Amino acid sequence: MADFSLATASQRKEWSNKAHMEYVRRSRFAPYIRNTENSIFQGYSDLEKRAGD
Amino acid sequence: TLNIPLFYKLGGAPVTGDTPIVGNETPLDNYNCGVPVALRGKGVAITKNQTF
Amino acid sequence: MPATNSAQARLAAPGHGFGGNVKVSYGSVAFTGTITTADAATVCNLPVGAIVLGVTLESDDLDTNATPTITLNVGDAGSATRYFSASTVAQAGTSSSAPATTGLLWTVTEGNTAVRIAVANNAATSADGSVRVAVTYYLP
Amino acid sequence: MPATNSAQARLAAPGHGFGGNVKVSYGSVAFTGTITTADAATVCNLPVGAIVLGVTLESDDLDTNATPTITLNVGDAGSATRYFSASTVAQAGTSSSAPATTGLLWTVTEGNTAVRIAVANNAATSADGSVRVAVTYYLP
Repeated sequence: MADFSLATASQRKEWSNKAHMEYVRRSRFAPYIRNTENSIFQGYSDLEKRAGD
Repeated sequence: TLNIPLFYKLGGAPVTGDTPIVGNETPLDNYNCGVPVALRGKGVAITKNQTF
Repeated sequence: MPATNSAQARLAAPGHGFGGNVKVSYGSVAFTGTITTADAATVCNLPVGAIVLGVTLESDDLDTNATPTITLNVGDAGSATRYFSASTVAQAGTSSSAPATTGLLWTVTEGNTAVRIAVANNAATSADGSVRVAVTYYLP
Repeated sequence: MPATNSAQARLAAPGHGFGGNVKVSYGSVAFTGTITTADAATVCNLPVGAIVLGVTLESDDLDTNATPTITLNVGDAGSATRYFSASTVAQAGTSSSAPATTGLLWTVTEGNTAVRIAVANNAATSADGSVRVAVTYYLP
């Protein structure tokens, strides 16, 4: 063209602020981890109290 | 970085006698200059073995 | 060595808009009866400040003889033979559609703004037909 | 059989308005003094994105000899003989107004936007005159 002809290295760009993450697929063992006695994977909060190894 | 533009002057021949102002085109010249930017610094330490 | 740049030597340079994107003028004069050398007619009319690019002359068969002899001139009031001189495209044996070769790039003056067709040589046997002229030019 | 429709194969199609209703560029370079092969001058200048339609070259009588030998080249900075090669319309015996026959429908590149006239052969006896060039083209 021969109108106002802007340069190739003078053309603007733009960078976005919103970023994407990668999917993780949380857990398939999550409904089965409880602290009661009739659970498959049983937890113990006895060392969350006073002390121990 | 930071890019700065420039426009030149105008160049051709005055369209003598008969010629249009729609036939015979010009471009307008245009250029760029980009300045890159960097971090830099300096520091000084002071002990206590050399201070009392 | 003294061949400098033109009288044009400093400016920018034309494109899209209302300038002199080149133009036409078209006429279709109709000849009838007998055809002698006392014929003259305007087909089109031109500006004052304009330069011609090219003239196209297409006609029919006007002299249907075994030896055709009809002959046309295209010009204006100043020069009667300015664009075409002894055209012979109206003959029934040759071909039509001859482009102009003389006096192309020149500025029209005052009193020369009407294109005439004058008959140069008598027709041996006059037929009925028409002659078309298209003149291309532009303006500053 | 594999001759398909063109790279054009899908769209509508232009008319009245601001497009590339075809255009001109005209220059009148004036030669004077003695005429050697060290002559070069711009007559007009072209766009970047444009395709040429035709170049018309009309000149005066520049070499008034019994055997004329002046010879012109019309081109640009890339090819010195792109439009006309060995024109010989400036001779005082032959006719002027020769249309271009080589390199018509081609897109102008960058750095090729100025039409030069260079003298190819020396003039046997230099006269004073001028040379006119009209270049038709259009834009997308």
